Amino acid sequence: ETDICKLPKDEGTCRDFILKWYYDPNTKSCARFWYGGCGGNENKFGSQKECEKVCAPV
Repeated sequence: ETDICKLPKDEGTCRDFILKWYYDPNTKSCARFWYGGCGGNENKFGSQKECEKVCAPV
């Protein structure tokens, strides 16, 4: 709980769909997806390494 790592990939139904990295609890690493600035959640990074620094692979 209060564990962002449990929140799913965010393609935030808006108008700026840019590609970002999200953390996958199944692997515990990150993949590349299409996020949007206004109608989303926060499991969205700029590079796998950022992700690795926010949730990480354990």
